[PDB]
Amino acid sequence: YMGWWGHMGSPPQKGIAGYTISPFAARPFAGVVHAAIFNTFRRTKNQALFVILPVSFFYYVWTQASEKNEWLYTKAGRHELAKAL
Amino acid sequence: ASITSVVKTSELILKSPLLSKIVVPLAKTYVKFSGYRQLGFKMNDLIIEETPNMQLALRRLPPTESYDRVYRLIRATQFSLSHKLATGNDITKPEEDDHYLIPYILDVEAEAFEKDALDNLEVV
Amino acid sequence: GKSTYKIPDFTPYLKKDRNTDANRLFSYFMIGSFGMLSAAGAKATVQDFLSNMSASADVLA
Amino acid sequence: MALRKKNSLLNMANSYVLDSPQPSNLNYFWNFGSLLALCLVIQLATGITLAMHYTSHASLAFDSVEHIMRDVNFGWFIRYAHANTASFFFICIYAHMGRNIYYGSYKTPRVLPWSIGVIIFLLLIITAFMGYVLVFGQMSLWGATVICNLVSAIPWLGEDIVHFLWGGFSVGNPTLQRFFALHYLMPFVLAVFALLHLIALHTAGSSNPLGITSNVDKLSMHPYYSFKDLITVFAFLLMFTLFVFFSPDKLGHPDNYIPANPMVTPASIVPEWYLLPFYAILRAIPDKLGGVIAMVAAILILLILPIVDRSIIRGNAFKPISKLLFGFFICNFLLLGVLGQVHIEPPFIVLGQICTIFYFSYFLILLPMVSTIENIFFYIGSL
Amino acid sequence: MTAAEHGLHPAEYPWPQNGMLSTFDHASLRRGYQVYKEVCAACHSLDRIAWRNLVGVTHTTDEAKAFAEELEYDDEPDDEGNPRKRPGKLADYIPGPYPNEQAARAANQGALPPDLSLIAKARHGGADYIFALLTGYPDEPPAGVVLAPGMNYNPYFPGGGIGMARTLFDGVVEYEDGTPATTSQMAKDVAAFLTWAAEPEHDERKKLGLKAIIVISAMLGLSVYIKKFKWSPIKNRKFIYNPP
Amino acid sequence: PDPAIALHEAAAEGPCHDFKHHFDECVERVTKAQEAEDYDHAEYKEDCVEEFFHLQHCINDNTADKLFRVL
Amino acid sequence: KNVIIKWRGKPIFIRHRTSEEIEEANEVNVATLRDPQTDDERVQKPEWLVMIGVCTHLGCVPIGEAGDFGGWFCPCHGSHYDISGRIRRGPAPLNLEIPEYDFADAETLVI
Amino acid sequence: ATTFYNVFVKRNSAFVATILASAFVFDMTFETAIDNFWDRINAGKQWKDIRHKY
Ligand code: HEC
Ligand code: HEM
Ligand code: HEM
Ligand SMILES: CCCCCCCCCCCCO[C@@H]1O[C@H](CO)[C@@H](O[C@H]2O[C@H](CO)[C@@H](O)[C@H](O)[C@H]2O)[C@H](O)[C@H]1O
Ligand SMILES: CCCCCCCCCCCCO[C@@H]1O[C@H](CO)[C@@H](O[C@H]2O[C@H](CO)[C@@H](O)[C@H](O)[C@H]2O)[C@H](O)[C@H]1O
Ligand code: FES
Repeated sequence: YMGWWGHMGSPPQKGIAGYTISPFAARPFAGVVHAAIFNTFRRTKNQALFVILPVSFFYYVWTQASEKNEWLYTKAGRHELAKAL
Repeated sequence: ASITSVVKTSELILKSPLLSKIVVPLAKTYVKFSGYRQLGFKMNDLIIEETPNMQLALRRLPPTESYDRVYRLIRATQFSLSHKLATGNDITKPEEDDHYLIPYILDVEAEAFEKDALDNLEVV
Repeated sequence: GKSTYKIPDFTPYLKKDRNTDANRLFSYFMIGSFGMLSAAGAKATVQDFLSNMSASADVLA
Repeated sequence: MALRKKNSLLNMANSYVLDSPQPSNLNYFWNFGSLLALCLVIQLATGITLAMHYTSHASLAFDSVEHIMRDVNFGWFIRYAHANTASFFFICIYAHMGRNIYYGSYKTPRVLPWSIGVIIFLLLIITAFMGYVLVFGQMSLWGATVICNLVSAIPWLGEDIVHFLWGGFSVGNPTLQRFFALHYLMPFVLAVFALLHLIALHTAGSSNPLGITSNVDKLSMHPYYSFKDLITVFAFLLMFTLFVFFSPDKLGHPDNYIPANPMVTPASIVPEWYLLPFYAILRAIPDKLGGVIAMVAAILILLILPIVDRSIIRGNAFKPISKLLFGFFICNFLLLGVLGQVHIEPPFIVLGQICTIFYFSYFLILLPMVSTIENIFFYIGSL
Repeated sequence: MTAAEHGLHPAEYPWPQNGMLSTFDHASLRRGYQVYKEVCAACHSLDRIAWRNLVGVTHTTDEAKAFAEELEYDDEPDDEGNPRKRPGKLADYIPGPYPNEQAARAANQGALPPDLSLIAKARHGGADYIFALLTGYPDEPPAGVVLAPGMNYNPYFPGGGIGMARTLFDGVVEYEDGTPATTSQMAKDVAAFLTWAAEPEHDERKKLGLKAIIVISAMLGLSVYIKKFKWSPIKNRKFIYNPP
Repeated sequence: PDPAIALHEAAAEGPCHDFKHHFDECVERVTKAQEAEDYDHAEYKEDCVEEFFHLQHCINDNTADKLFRVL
Repeated sequence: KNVIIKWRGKPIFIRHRTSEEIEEANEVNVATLRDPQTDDERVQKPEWLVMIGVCTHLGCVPIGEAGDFGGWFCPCHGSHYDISGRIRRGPAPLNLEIPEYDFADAETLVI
Repeated sequence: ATTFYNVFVKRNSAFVATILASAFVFDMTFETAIDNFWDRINAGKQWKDIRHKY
């Protein structure tokens, strides 16, 4: 499913003109400040829920479990611990 | 999964009034959040092509559809590497999201599946 | 949108002094600095690392 | 014809590192493969050097590691580099595997590189486990004891196999000397399998973050990905530097600075952090043999992703529900890791069982269901 | 587990060596050696440290040779093959108080005092644990605690009952530099010294780390410039499509 | 004398007073309970380790930096 | 008293059980025991409990005299063994194994 | 700039020679600079600072 240069396995290409300029002719950091602020904000905003929801859920689960475990091994949690074992 | 399967199940749902009433609105939001249209793709451009059946379907595309698909893949690749989204006329509008490939792959698979059945026939 | 002789707009990126020796020299100063720190880092790495094979402190004692 | 293409030896290198046609849109998660190659080279260089100063005999092993720390020139660096790079190796391998799962790298036509990849992961685990025993501190001994006793669960022959592995009736000198020889060997085997999975990949080429063909738009591996790899190499080296020079023992267990004592058992015996999720899975099943099977299955089940993923589309970039499910799967994998090092106490016992069920149900139920439904939403939603 | 079963967690004290760019205070190391020698060494060995190791850290060559030369070590047998002793040399290891574990346990009501050469790495907490333990013996155990015979209450020690009694009291040592030898001062110095014993490369390591950080950071910056430079023709590429 | 003695006393009377009182009350209870007969044949014998830990943790938080400053 | 003899790297617990200890062990109804056994099956001589002092759970060494059945307590995952060294509470499945031991003399046993 | 390019950069042999010579200089000067800075931030603490008492 992959060939090599000159016969890569693309369907025939026609009608596309491609243009670019030399690395020496370009400013490599053109538009960096806009990208760093606005582009990163856009990209992060659009993915934020997919990270926040599972992280926040599993952190909550852990927090509840670790707090209960801590409480069961205090004096106050003696009776509840006895039942739990 | 085969395109045939996907198309048949979808048709069962679209038939049932109840089912369509609840599934079609969900499917439309799913497609909006999917966001492939914001890279100028049509849905069919995303289907896995590294299979004999799909390579045969792609070879049967009319030349113009084939040349346009090549351009959309190259354009989407350039948006991907630049970390940009399409703007203006590069965004695929819902009316441009046509199933150009589905009829070809359904014909390729119809023959492939008939061949499998007929390879297992038993003279009665 | 149709004519291929109308080059797309590259003015946001093009440098005015692109053909000058100063322009090239700057980029080679970056490449050269990088090559220089990589040479100095490799030398330090190799020297410190290979010294493990010289007599250890207990042997020199 | 250029020499790099004409000469058969040069042309092999050329095909992999120079003219190799790559997608033009690989993101930074395609850099973990070269970081894994870097870790492997660091482990070979530091590992062979430690072998020049280490003594595998149980009467001398722990002290030979102290001699490395104290007397050998830069021995502290070589030792800490080797110990911390073992952790970085697992961070990079988890990132590389997570990349592969998110982007559908296991789908046709890349089933073979993925399947050999699963074996590479098993060899890395074995390599790292045997290397940790070589220190012969308390965690070395007691971790070897607990893990090697799991083999006793194999029906009929298990006990015999354990004595055969140990070369005696408990973990001792024979076991340490054999772990040294195998720990030296296993990285060479691992390098061969790493090469095999790349040769297998070369038939399809790299996948890319959009999941589409890149045959329409290829870039040479060099100079583009060579220079992009340098960025993550230097980022990796900065993290390496912070641990090796400023906090060399953050990732370790203090009990491994106590010489192995078969009489006294340490307070808690846990594996190294990177094995903790598998250890939690094992604890979840109460039966010994059940637990061992589950633990092995948790790795071998990766082999069925090519089947249970029913999507007509490769990868998660455009699949919001799959992306949410993947997020929950990854976070659950981290919670299993945490539960691997808590005490066997309420309420962590039950929580570990629920997380284990979620781990397996991802492969067996959720991914097949979600991928089926998303196929239908793409079709109906775009009509 | 109960908090008692874990032991109380020691405070984070501001040690001189805390700090990416900070060495040990060598005057504290020297004072800590003196506490080791006059208090701890009665029960605890320091077997991984040789006399040569003190030199240029805490002592001059001559001071360390003097310490070595005061001791007798086993020599090679004489010509009739009879055992002989010799004076110590810088290459010799600091000798321990007991010939074997059995003798050590017999002298300490069954408890075995560990070797202290790696203790700062072999316990969670390091210097803070050593300082907290040495200074954390309450006059009276909390009401209700039943100590096993030969045990002393110390909340930092897991389970609370440690076989080592309190040993540091104001003025058990007379420091040679005139520092007031309070319990706190002696515990701080000996904890510093033991941390050095566990990780004697510490000072060199952190300086080499500073050089590495600087070089690697500059290389990271330059690698970003170079990558962007080389990739700009790809990032800047534009297309005109005229459908055939 | 040991600077810690003064610093610890000050921290107990001051910022850690609530915990000091909890420990004190615990001790009173336990000692009184030990005084009562058939204590040796009791199921649950209370200690004061927990309260002690809360107090010491508090004293250490208010003292650690101050103590090392005067050594 | 309970001794710990190293034997093939494993600890051997040898307890010189008193009369009343033997009695305490012979009480527990065999019925309610993960691993149902009576002391007579375990010891060949009631005054010599000889066991392989490796916990049957994972393979830590139980601390003797501790427990809740006042025999042996594995600190690792909290499993409690008896005066017979039978498992009573915690994750451990089996009673502490008995090595093959023979009393050559009445004052010496071989293991 | 043209002169500098022509002498040190145009020929790769000259460029590599310049890079290696600079690496040699950097290595020696950086060593000395770090040593002095390290000694200033850790003043009074190192053996070299207390050695004179003994
Ligand atoms: C005369 C006996 C004796 C003296 C003096 C003594 N120790 Fe100990 N020490 C012990 C014994 C016995 C133990 C073992 C206690 C136990 O495990 O129950 C011990 C344990 C320790 C431990 C380890 C506790 C643990 O976490 O396992 C440290 C650290 C320690 N001593 C440091 C010192 C320092 C520092 C000094 C003096 C400046 C010192 N000791 C003086 C007898 C002594
Ligand atoms: C994938 C490659 C490797 C991995 C993941 C790996 C992992 C490890 C680990 C985790 C340790 C324990 C480290 C410690 O805490 O001190 C170790 C020790 C060791 N490894 Fe490796 N290792 C690898 C390759 C090698 C190789 C190729 C050698 C060649 C002999 C080797 C020789 C050693 C030696 C001698 C030790 C013991 C000395 C010590 O602990 O530092 N390793 N290894
Ligand atoms: C020593 C460990 C490994 C090394 C050195 C290594 C190296 C690489 C490299 C260099 C690539 C090509 C570049 C990239 O995509 O990052 C790659 C691709 C791949 N690796 Fe690995 N790898 C290792 C372990 C693994 C493991 C454990 C798996 C799977 C469980 C795996 C599965 C893959 C797959 C499927 C690809 C193709 C991904 C794609 O480009 O779409 N590898 N590997
Ligand atoms: C193909 C490569 C050519 C051969 C490679 C050469 C191998 C060995 C070269 C020298 C190794 C030892 O060379 C020696 O290195 C160490 C650093 O590691 C230096 O030592 C210097 O730094 C170290 C720590 O970085 C300090 O402990 C030391 O006090 C200081 O003098 C010596 O100044 C140098 O004399
Ligand atoms: C990764 C480190 C660099 C060392 C190289 C890795 C060693 C593995 C190489 C041996 C495996 C054989 O590798 C195989 O070689 C040939 C030529 O070399 C490649 O062949 C490819 O390139 C050549 C020209 O470059 C074309 O003739 C051919 O059409 C194309 O398929 C295969 O795609 C590759 O799979
Ligand atoms: S190992 Fe004995 S209780 Fe788990």
